[PDB]
Amino acid sequence: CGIFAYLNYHVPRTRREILETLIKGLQRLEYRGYDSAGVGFDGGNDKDWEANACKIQLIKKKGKVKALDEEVHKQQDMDLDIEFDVHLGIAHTRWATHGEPSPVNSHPQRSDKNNEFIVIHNGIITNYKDLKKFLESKGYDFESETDTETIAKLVKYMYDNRESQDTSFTTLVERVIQQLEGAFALVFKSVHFPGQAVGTRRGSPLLIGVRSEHKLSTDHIPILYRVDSTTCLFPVEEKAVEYYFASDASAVIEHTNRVIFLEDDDVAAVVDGRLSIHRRAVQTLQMELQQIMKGNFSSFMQKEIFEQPESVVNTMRGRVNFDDYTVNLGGLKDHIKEIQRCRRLILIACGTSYHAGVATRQVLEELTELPVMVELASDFLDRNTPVFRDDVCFFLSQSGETADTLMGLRYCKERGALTVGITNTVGSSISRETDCGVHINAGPEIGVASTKAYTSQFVSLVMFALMMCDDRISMQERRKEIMLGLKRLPDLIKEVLSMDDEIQKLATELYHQKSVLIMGRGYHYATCLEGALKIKEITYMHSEGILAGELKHGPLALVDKLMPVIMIIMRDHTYAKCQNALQQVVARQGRPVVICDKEDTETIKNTKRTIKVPHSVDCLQGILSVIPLQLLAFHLAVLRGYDVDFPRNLAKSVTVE
Amino acid sequence: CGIFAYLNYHVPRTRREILETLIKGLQRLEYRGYDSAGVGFDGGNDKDWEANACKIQLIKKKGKVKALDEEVHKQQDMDLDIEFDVHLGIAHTRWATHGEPSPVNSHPQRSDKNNEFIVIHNGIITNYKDLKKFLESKGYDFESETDTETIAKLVKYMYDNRESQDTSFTTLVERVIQQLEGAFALVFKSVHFPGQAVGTRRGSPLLIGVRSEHKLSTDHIPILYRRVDSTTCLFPVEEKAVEYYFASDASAVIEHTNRVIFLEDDDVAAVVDGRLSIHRIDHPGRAVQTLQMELQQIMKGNFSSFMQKEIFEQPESVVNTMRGRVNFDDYTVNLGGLKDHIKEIQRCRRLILIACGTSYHAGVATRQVLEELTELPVMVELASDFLDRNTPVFRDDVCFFLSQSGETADTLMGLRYCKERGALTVGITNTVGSSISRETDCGVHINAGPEIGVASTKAYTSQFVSLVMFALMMCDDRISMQERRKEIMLGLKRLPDLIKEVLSMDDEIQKLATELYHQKSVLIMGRGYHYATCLEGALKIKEITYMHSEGILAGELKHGPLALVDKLMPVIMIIMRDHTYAKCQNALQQVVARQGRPVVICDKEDTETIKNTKRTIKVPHSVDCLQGILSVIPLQLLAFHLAVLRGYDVDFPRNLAKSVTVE
Ligand SMILES: O=C[C@H](O)[C@@H](O)[C@H](O)[C@H](O)COP(=O)(O)O
Ligand SMILES: O=C[C@H](O)[C@@H](O)[C@H](O)[C@H](O)COP(=O)(O)O
Ligand SMILES: N[C@@H](CCC(=O)O)C(=O)O
Repeated sequence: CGIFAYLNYHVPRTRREILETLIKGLQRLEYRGYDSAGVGFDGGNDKDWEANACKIQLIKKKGKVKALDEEVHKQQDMDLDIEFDVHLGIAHTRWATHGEPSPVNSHPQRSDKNNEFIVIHNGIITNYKDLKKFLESKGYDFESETDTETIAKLVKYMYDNRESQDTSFTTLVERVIQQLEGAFALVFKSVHFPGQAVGTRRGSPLLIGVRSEHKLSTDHIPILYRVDSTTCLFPVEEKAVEYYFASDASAVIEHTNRVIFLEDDDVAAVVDGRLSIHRRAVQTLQMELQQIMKGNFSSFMQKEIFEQPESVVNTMRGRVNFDDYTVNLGGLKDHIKEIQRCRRLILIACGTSYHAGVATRQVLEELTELPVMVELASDFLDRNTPVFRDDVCFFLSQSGETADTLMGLRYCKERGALTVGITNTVGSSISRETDCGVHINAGPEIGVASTKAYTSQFVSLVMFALMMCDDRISMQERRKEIMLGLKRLPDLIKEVLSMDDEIQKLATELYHQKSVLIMGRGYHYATCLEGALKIKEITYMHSEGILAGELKHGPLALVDKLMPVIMIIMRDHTYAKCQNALQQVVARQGRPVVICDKEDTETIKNTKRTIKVPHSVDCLQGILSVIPLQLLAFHLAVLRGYDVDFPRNLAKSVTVE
Repeated sequence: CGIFAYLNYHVPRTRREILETLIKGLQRLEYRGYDSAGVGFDGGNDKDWEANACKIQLIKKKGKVKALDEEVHKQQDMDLDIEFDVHLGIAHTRWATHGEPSPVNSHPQRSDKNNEFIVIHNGIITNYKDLKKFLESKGYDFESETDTETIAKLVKYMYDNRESQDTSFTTLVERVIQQLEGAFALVFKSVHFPGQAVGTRRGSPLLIGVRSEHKLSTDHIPILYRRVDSTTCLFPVEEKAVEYYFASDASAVIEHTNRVIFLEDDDVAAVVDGRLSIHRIDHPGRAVQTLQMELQQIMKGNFSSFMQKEIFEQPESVVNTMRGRVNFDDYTVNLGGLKDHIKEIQRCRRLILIACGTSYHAGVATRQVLEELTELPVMVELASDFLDRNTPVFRDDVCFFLSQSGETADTLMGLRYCKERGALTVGITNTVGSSISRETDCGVHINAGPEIGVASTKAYTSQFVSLVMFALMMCDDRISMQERRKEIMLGLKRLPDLIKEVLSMDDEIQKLATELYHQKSVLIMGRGYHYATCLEGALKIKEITYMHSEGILAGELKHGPLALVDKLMPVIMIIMRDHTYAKCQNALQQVVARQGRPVVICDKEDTETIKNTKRTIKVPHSVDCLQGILSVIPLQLLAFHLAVLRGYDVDFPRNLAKSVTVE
């Protein structure tokens, strides 16, 4: 889900400039949820903007943001020309994991049939059922099935039983969160508090951006405890200021790079155009707009695939020195010594991030000599897996906010393990709560299906492995071999990308099929698993990854001349075993596509369809073998008329149950 | 693929009776699959059996054993009434590897046009190219494309170049195997050694059964290295009469006798003058042991298929797995196979379960309760990937090897890998005498009875129960776990009747089969204790029905796989009453929200889901760590019924190896 609100204080904006700012903000957040959207602004058509802050208009519609963008426009009642000197507008895109994605369930929610309080919520309230029964007895009627509505009907209940006639908007929100259980990121708007916003979070991201041509009164807002000119953030001499509430930074970078990342239970409140926190550091974001633009590509997923030569280079920047063959991950300098005294490595993650652990498990075992265990986070938790004080637990999460991965982290901390975060988002929960960690530095990933995150995690774990063995004489040559492979890896990725048209042709032969089996073993077990997941996610074909050594134990019965098959056969120590699996497939009349090395003349002669990739080091070849399957999934989705950036039934980053 | 030989020594038998015994032997060996079969026996119609010992007749044919039987009795020149006081007959079913199926490529292979030496073979001789060239240069002409013919020609080469006129049959065979490379089980017969048999193996099972109405000299045959007298071989004491049965599977011997000798690699067993000695190039020896197998255990009975039998007899196979091991009277578990090692095992620091296919799923299905009751790290590894990665193993690891057959190559090689690194090894097998049961430090026979069906059904549930019993042993000294142990053991007490209850819903499963009859895919979703149920059911439906069933971990749906859900994709979800119930309900709401209309396997009393879901398979509730046995059986039956509807033969393997090398 996504949160975005635009508060222009004494910065005249017409009702069109505002709605186009809310929609544009949701477009920056759409990748976090695109099942429905909605906006909440001030209604009325009075020239004097002051007489309009008592009327709240809600425009909510099912579908992506573009469905709401048209619903907002071509309306017969809203006059888009009213100039507002002060105005607050809130917006929200929803990932409807439950129920119907109807406008009634979309946000902003309301507290009554006159819109006295409207709230946009990211998260879950684990006790909304109890809150629902309490509010219904007092005389409140519910309309939607969402847990967010209980937050709107409750902020009004605290307002209908206040002690003084002018209790601050903060005090009302404070009494609400004290009754809410679970995680949430909230942004309130009320007719009684015109222009005033309140932003509180608990286990969910929520920052506040600020723009103003004038100087700001401070760069460290002091948190308060139940508010003068030496306490609030505001322009000194004048009042011109623009705020940007948002659950992510991509929705604010376009307007400003000065945000204030809140913290759990911090109740921010903009009053009279002054930001004050209740219960900070105005900082510059280290992000360029170009990082979240498609550039000259028609989709984010395509950009992020073809930019892997660059994102791989950025992952190694300032960390790999090829002149002297040294590896230094600054994030682990203070802990690498104690990590080596531990006795087991555990990798915990979900989805594609879990595959990154599978793809590097073997080389981690080789260079550390430690037992390495790779766990799906959801099953890790279900089994109450045993963890000990001398375990080193890695948590792979591009977003750094995945629910199951994050709960596994707190589980391992409680048991005394040493925790390490491999993330792509700075300031994320997983990056903060681990003892140490590494930012893979692949840049923002906007596509729902992870591509560069996978290859960057891959490289990051290999660099860690290289540190763990830099004192072993017997492993020096093996280290050099791997590092030379990394030096040559960016260009070899470019070579794979130059086969784009040859992949697209093979896709024209498969798009009509219902299933495809992707078979590999050893280093390329993860490759066939990740490729199957990618084809599932964006093409909707029933693709499954099968461990090649397991074919003879049952799954081979499914192969006939009609079943499409993709096999991975690389020139490593399992080559002969992979050739035997291939012969078993052919015996069953299978006609597979084989991803193989360019020099594998034997395979190239005896197979019609081959995808010939350049040879790298055996423990890096998985990066080159997966890219064709990224490209194949892309072209298949295009051939089938589907969107590669907005696959049905889900969104990016699972931060709730 | 199947070997059987019958040696009657001073037990008079007619030619008919001998041939009927050979045919019947091969019939017990068909379930493994084959493409041709043949028999070898003494020819000639001289009423005095002593003179017919120099004429070996062969009858080999491509096709089923039944066709071979018709060919046997369809011989106008053969008199089936001659009585033989001494005779050796050999039989074989072939699964072609070298040379296409044909009469010439069928066994027994011969050494010359006069059949001076014949041999039956299971396996592959790797160096059969080099051996064939050598024998050709010495003046031996080959007539088949099989690697086996090199064996028959080579033994005649050793005989032709023997140093003394009375070199033993054993010595010749020893010289043969010392030149062979690969895997083999062999039985030899020759006109120069009438009435004698030689059997040897390397990487392929070979056993010998024995029957006699007289007392036998010993029950422990001592090995002889390079004197054969009355103190070194097996024989009836006061009389000569005795019968011997060579076989590659005990299923072909059990109806005649339950006293067997399992041979080991590079053993050369010889019967000379009705006495059995074991040669090999304190004192080591081979035991004559008693098998608890019965002919009834390998017969369909009233069932129409072995798959159906082995599914519906699971209430009895579970009981057999627990017999003598669980005392419900006082809530105690005792696996006698671990008595001399349970102490060491409890001092180790990690459990590793290594297996393939459904046996691997048995480890996944019990990983959680093993972690709970042992409190040790439990790692479950697919044997093939375990080997590819050179996984780290240590002297304080306990490694379990799960294998119904006890012969799977990758599992066996994983075992030898762990033994070299000093780990304590444990075999969980269902086949006495198998390689994995022998080479492990200790083990448990799951005692489910032989599995004749192509797919693993009772083996999976018996492995399941066996690992639960081991877990119950590991925590028997913990005061805090007494209640939990009792709960689990009262679940085992009630499990046989709960299985019958599930099997009584067969009709409901058939209705589900008709719904999926025309479907090409189905997703099976579950988590926790029922992750293994999803994987195992998905594999069954793939293996038996040949449709694309896939197991999906429910907690992973929102990470990608949920994109496959729509109004057309068939989905089966498992929702049981355990600690993951709420999370499973959540996954169900996620599927329905995207137009999915899944079939739900749930508890009989889950009134909420039964009402909100159209088709539900309602199984009885049991302990959470045992429910996996009840939830997998409906998927066993579904695979069975779908296959029948589609006209498939569930007892037909299909899954063949690589193509035949014609050369
Ligand atoms: O293509 C699939 C997605 O990339 C998905 O599998 C993702 O990896 C997880 O849903 C969360 O992983 P992160 O925590 O790294 O975002
Ligand atoms: O339906 C499953 C098959 O029976 C197969 O997957 C089997 O489980 C493996 O081939 C391992 O065999 P073993 O258990 O005999 O080692
Ligand atoms: N390799 C031998 C025997 C194969 C077997 O049945 O095991 C052949 O093909 O004739």
